[PDB]
Amino acid sequence: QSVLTQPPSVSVAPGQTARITCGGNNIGSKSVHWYQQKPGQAPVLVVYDDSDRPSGIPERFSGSNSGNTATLTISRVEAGDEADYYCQVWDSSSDHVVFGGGTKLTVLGQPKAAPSVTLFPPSSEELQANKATLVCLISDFYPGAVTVAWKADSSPVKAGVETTTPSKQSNNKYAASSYLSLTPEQWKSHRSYSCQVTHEGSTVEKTVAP
Amino acid sequence: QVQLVQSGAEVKKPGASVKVSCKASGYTFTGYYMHWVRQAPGQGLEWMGWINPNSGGTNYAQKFQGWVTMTRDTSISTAYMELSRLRSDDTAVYYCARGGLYYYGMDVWGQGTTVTVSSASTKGPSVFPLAPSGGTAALGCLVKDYFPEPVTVSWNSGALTSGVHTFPAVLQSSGLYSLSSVVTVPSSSLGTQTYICNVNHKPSNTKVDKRVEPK
Repeated sequence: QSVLTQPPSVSVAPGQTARITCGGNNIGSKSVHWYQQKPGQAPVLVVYDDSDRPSGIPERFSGSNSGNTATLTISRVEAGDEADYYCQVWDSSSDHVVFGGGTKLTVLGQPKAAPSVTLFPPSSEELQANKATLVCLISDFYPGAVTVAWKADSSPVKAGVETTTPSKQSNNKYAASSYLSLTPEQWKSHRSYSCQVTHEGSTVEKTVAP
Repeated sequence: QVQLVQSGAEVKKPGASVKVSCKASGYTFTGYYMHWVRQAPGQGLEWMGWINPNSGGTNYAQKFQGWVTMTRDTSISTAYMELSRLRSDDTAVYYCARGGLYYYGMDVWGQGTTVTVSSASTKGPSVFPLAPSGGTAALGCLVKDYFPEPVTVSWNSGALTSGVHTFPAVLQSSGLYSLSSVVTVPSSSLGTQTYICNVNHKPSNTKVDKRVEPK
């Protein structure tokens, strides 16, 4: 009675036309709205009342609604159209607002970028303070999946490793960071430690020594 | 311009309550229904409920009815949402949105309020300079073991903005956060130019400046 279904993901070549559906019982007689949400920003209304665009939304965004399916259609897709898209209705027979589960839109064809790795050793100040942190900074990579592995003298370390999940940068590539923690004796006891970053089958390593 | 400005990020212990605010400007605050929608990390938009700013009447999605309370102050064009008996799962970003006088969607959204539910205590950061190891160099700052989010990092009191990359913080196992800021600078500048990362952690009333010098 009150469920809106969307394909969970849609992917499309640049310059092509994308289509995202919103299924619902008699949705064609209801009034459907669409929202675009890019990572870390607030949702933006891109289409309302089935097919009107708010001012500032280009015509590539159009909408439709008939029978049990509403459709958001994005013409001439750009990489900047990558986002989550939600459809929405007011259900008159309950006075609830209902969102669809959301569609991931992927624009295929962006090129691969290997990450840049920067690695800092503990400073003398941390050491005098019982901290010692190894800091691995990973930036400018695409796509956004990566594995980070720490080594101490060619031996794997898993204890004391804290790693972020990747996030989009402003340049639309990704970043992530890994911190290793160790005692000053642990730091002073090895020849080296290593931050080893693998991305799309390739591994980039940086190493630091006391 | 029409605008919705929400209160700052809050942190609360499980079982406690939080009250979030939504300040509207640039239109007649009492003409449109106000909605609240939640987005837990990595989740979709979830409609919570609406309030009539003019009359005060409320209507709630089944999931949110009862432990969510919507109110408003006409005075400062501010809407309020309260969550009671908080649970760890309630950690999310909360949005208020304008919609409905006759509903044309939610055309205006606040910037979102982060509510974190946790038992950790407010803790100011220890700040450490990351000295640099050619054409360019990467010098940085380590903001370690703090709670809660967020912290602010600027370089040279704002004079340095180009080449500044401040990474999203990591939530360690300890319960505490850590984040690094790195700035790319020319290698000829070291020994000649002063580099200072300004760190501010409002929740613990901590302001710290650190000179980052070559090794």
